Amino acid sequence: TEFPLGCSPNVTTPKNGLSMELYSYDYLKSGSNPCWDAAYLDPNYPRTGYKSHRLLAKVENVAGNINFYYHAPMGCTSLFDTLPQAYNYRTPLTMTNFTMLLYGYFKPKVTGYHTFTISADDLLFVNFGAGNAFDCCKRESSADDFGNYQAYAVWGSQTAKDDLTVHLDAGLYYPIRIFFNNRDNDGALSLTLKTESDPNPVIDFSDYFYSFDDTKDGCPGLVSYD
Ligand SMILES: CC(=O)N[C@@H]1[C@@H](O[C@@H]2O[C@H](CO)[C@H](O)[C@H](O)[C@H]2O)[C@@H](O)[C@@H](CO)O[C@H]1O
Ligand SMILES: [Ca+2]
Repeated sequence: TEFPLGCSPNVTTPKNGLSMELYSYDYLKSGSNPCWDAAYLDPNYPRTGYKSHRLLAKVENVAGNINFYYHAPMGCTSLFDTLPQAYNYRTPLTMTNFTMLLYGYFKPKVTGYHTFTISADDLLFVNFGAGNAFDCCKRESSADDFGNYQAYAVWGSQTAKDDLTVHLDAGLYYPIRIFFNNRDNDGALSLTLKTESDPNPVIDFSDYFYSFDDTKDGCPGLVSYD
C-alpha cells in the first residue's frame, strides 16, 4: 500500500502524541525451557493475546523520540528500569520482559514519500493507514481489526529490520499502530523517518504524533489522487 489512506478530523486543536498501553510479559516458570514465553510469536498475540496479560497502564500524550536500547544486566531474569521520557511513564517496569502498544495518528510536515525504518529486540509490528491500522475517527470500533503489517521486525529472524515507503499528504492524519514486545534480556526499539528532501533521518516525532476522538460519522480523508 504505497498510497495509504489518511483522515481529516477537522478538529479545532488536535491532541499531541500517541496513546500507549503497557502489559506484563512474564517469564515461564523458573525451570522452563527456554526461559521466555513464546506467546509473542503467536499470530494473535498482538491482536487478542496481550489482553490476557496484566494491564500495567494506559497513558496518553506519547510524543518525542521513542527509541531506546536497554542492556539487561543478565538474561532469563526479570529486571526493572525506566522508559525514555517521551513515554510519559516514569516508574520502573520490567524492561527485560514486557508488551507495549502505541496508537494514534501520524501527521506529515511535508507532502511526498516517507520511509519509516524499524528495528527491534524482540518485536515491533507496525500498521499504517486507515483500514490497515484502524478507521478514521472510529478507532474504538475497529481497534482489533488491523490488517497485514506494513512493517515488521523480529529479533533473531531473517527480517530483524524493515521499512515502509509511502507517499503521504501533509494535509492528512494517518492511523498508526505500533506493537512492541521484549521477551527476555535486552530490549530495543528504533523508529526513524526519511523524507525525499530532508538529508538525515528524523528520530524525534514530537510534531508528528496526534490523538483524535472518535466521531459517529468518522472522518475520512479529503485529499485523493485517483
Ligand atoms: C538466543 C538466546 O536466548 N540468547 C540468550 C540471551 O537472551 C536473548 O538475548 C537477545 C540479545 O542478544 C535478545 O534480547 C533475546 O530477546 C533474548 O532472549 C540471554 O538470555 C543470555 C544470558 O546471559 O544468553 C543468550 O543465550
Ligand atoms: Ca529481548
